[PDB]
Amino acid sequence: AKKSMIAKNKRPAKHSTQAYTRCERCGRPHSVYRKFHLCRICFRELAYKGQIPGVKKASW
Amino acid sequence: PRKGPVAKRDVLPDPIYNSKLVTRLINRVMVDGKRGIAANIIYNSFDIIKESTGNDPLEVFEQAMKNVMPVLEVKARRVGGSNYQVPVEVRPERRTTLGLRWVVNYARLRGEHTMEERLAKEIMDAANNTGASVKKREDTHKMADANRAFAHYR
Amino acid sequence: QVQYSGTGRRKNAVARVRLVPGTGKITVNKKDVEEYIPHADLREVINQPFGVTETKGAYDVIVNVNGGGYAGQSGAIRHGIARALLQVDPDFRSALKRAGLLTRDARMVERKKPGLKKARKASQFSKR
Amino acid sequence: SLKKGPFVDDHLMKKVEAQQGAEKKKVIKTWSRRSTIFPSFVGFTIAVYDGRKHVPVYIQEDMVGHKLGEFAPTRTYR
Amino acid sequence: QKIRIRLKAYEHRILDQSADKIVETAKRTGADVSGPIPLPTERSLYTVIRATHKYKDSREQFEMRTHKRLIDIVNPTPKTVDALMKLDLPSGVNIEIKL
Amino acid sequence: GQKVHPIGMRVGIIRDWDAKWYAEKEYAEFLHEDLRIRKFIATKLADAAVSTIEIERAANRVNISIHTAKPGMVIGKGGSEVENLRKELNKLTGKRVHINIVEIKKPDLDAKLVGEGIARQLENRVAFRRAQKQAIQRAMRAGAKGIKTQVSGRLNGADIARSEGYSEGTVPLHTLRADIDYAWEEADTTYGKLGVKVWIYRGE
RNA sequence: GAAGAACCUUACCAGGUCUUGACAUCCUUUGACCACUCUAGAGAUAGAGCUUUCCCUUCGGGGACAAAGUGACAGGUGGUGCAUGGUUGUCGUCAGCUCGUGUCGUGAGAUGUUGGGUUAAGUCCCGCAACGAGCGCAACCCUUAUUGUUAGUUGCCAUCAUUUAGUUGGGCACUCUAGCGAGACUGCCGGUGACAAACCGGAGGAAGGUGGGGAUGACGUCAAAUCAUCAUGCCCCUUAUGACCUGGGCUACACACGUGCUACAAUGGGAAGUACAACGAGUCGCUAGACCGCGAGGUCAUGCAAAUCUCUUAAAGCUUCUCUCAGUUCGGAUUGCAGGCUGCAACUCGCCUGCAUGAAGCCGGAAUCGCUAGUAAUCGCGGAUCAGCACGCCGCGGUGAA
Ligand SMILES: [Zn+2]
Repeated sequence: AKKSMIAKNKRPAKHSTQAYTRCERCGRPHSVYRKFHLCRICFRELAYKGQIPGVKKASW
Repeated sequence: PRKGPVAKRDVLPDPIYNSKLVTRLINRVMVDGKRGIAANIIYNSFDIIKESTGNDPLEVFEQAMKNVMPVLEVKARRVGGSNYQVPVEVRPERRTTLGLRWVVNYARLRGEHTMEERLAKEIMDAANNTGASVKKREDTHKMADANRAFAHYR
Repeated sequence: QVQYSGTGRRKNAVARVRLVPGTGKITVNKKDVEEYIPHADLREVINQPFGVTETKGAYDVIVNVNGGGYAGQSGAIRHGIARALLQVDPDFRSALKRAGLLTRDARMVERKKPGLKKARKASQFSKR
Repeated sequence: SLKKGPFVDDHLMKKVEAQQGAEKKKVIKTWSRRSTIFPSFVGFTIAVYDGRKHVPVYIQEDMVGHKLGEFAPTRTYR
Repeated sequence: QKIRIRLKAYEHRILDQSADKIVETAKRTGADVSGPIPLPTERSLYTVIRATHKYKDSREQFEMRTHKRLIDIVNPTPKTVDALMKLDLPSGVNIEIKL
Repeated sequence: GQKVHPIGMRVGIIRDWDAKWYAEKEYAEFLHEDLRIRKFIATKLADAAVSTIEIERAANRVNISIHTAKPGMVIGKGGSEVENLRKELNKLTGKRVHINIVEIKKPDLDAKLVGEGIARQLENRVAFRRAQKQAIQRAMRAGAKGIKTQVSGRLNGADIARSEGYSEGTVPLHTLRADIDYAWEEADTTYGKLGVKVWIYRGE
């Protein structure tokens, strides 16, 4: 029930408090980094492949 | 714990009396890391010591140690599924720790309005066979030797 | 004239000790001895290297301390002074190594672990 | 706290107006959620909508401060 | 004087190799370049839980790291401006010049 | 499941990323544009089957480059397909893309190509044990220090899933002076879906 | 799962509704649409209005585009984790798990991997028909603990002057910033031990016995969890279990259980004056200063795309008075009134301020939980998602135990 909703979220909103955040390549409503427009776990998958610049592992 | 004996952490002496015993006395008053308040009310306790029947500011603490410090305690050393606790001589550092516990950790119960009359006069009282911590040791020795016969062979 | 150097560090607090032949005091951040160092009794704490080297004075002390909490930045004053007393005379380094007051406390706040309440405190877990 | 006055929608006003000199009508079908009451709205008879039912209620002059949301209890605890 | 540039990248080796190249080309036609002043190197963290449905009691994190260098130039020639506009590469660092 | 993508362990230490950017205030636009860039080689991968694409970036230019083992279909007949791919990529980009072709050597010692080939034998109903063994031998014939292999799912068109794989040579997995590779690829003949994994090791 | 439920969020309801469709690909007719004002309404929509639009012209045409026809088709957050891939818990950072060659056994197989010592460990020495190797363990990685070189602004002030003021003249001296480097390996000595591994002390040093932490999770177990991130074998729905909109609900409460916050006051409450951190964030974002307000705050405005400007002068801290043991100047829930802020809109259902109110609660049975040192205990601060909303989560720092 989301292929209509992803196209719903590409439209200009009816008013200001409707343009929420979801992921781009998937459609998750929860836990999306707005700096990256990715969810928690597609970010995790692309983080290992060296396909996101910046990000490394973090030990200190 | 399981493998061998552990180290025991000797401490630093005072900034005034140069005492490790009074330092340990401060550290069994200290709650939530507030050391300066407990240290300052213990110096206030020494000031109450010095005025009312001022004899020696530290000998009164050593006589408070005199009338409290144990020599005996039972310990549940069963062997084959029994209840034969043995009155056993105590380690000397645990002995002094039980003494500090019976002095300070019983002094919550005086209930007087001035906040260190339960401290200063309380350790004044323990110098000369008064204070209920002496009779704590008395009843501790009396419940000791209750199995003097059938436990001292182990 | 000549001045005597020294530095001391503890508990994420750093100090720059500037020892001068004086009368025996300390000025910290252009203030007095116990205006910026509050009610704490930490005088013979700081004067404990003086009790093993040049008892008790008479050298005034300049220092500009910053960072950390008050007791940690107080304890770092001890080590720039002892480093300075090593700078003056070699004949006290035995008297310092018997007394310590030279080894930096490397022990500071411990890293947490993502998954607990604290650095080692675990949450309550009901068995039944 | 609505410091710049009351709030009543303008697509609430458009059912009837000519009941000012005559005896009022009975049908007021609405949504009855957002709009508060201010004294020009006294003594009507409104079918207050509670998500399922435009429940009829008429107005007293001291049922006057709160919105139209007191009289749409959407819990059904019986 | 009328020039100071900035360096921001991710890898300090690429930073100081390109910084040594531009210091080598700095007093070529000019003079009196200031060296590679370091900068406190801002850092971020994140938090991603190691599951897809549950299990928040085990997590995972990453980091952003932004290394920053700084090279100042005092009393320059006019000839180094057209020289430095002929200097364009590498591409891993982005310069930030003023006048 | 507990293990880690090993290229996500060694990155930053003994290799780098595949996007050498440094971008503020236009970062996610280029991220979800590079996401579109990676998808477009599905036209390649049926025939050209490249392994990695390194994407560097100038001020206003796009400067990409690929690695592959098959230089035939990617260079076209006379480079005419190359400019067509530049045009079709620029139609999605609008920006000056300047593509490049770099040929890999000792091509059997990849990660993605070997797993893609054994998934190709799985997509023609060829038996999994013999294909894995001849694959790890022909990778050992290339000259290496070790290959690990594992396949899972409903094996060989059967019922409830098993998972089994074979290995030879040495493979220090838990060590950081490693320089190893890794690749995962799906597989399906018609039944369900399968998966292959593949490993090499050649010293630091 | 939920690292942010007023509408949206949504899949759950009452209603208003629609159909090659809310979304994808081709065909022709055609080619480019739109966008915006007025009326109806709760909205989807309906009826008008300005007109739409060629980016090759070799009169020959499709690329940016709509509408119509049906044709292909689309769509399912519907089922099956016991048909799946991928991913993750748990034993558990437990110390195991195997191979080649040579031997033993008629044979399945065994020995190596057993015994003595020692260790955090299949870590190492000695005897042993076994000799060697691999995946694990350890090492290489990150941070913290000293110091050399290099480079000195937006950093610091020692050699002097100034100014509220390291400000401005000046220096890179100290500090700091972070690149390249050195440094801790039983390294030396003494005892114990079969002289062997190893154990116990000493000197040196910043740390001496893997210095302190982190990342790193073998063979395998539990048909453990997941079609509701994703992909998907098979089965079912299709003028509808698919789609658009309004309003409601997941925030109920006769009850029982788990997890956290605040108290039952004198190491304390209330009033006054008075100091020292660390991490990180900032363009439609943080706010300097000023004026006014009991306040939540309101207005004019200055710096800031950053070691410079702001968040931001931290709380426990320290000194004086206070209260005098009470259900109390403890406690701070509940309830009327008055407000402030973002939101189109705080009734269902945001946060905060002020006035009036002031309940339980004086350390909690049976039982049960966490923790061996910068730890436990207490105290503040920052960030994610975010118009708005945190006693939750992630991270830092102060005081500092038995
Ligand atoms: Zn995603």
